[PDB]
Amino acid sequence: LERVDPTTVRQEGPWADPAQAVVQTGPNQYTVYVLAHQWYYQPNPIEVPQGAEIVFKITSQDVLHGFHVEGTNINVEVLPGEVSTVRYTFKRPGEYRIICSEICGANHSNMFGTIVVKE
Ligand code: CUA
Repeated sequence: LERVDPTTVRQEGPWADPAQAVVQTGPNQYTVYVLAHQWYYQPNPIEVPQGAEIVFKITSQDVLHGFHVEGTNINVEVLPGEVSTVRYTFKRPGEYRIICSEICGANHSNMFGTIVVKE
């Protein structure tokens, strides 16, 4: 179980700088640091190449959220203080919508993100 301090995730660690969310870890491997907030996803959009192995590292800076990418088998809870790891390879270029699968307050029904998969 990979744990982090939710009260400092925006000040230190790999979720602190949104511009550095996508890190290449291999020739066709990328780690993506996703930080869920009430009520939006950091970063937005997530930009990754087609056919690359993506390792999502997702955590929350406040409450329980969800991270479900439509058209995929990605569907995980996002707990404050814990890192959810999801591995996925996007076969087709285009845009994939992230939806929050866990009720998280007022703007839950509009908490959407975007993943743009480049050819
Ligand atoms: Cu985040 Cu519902």
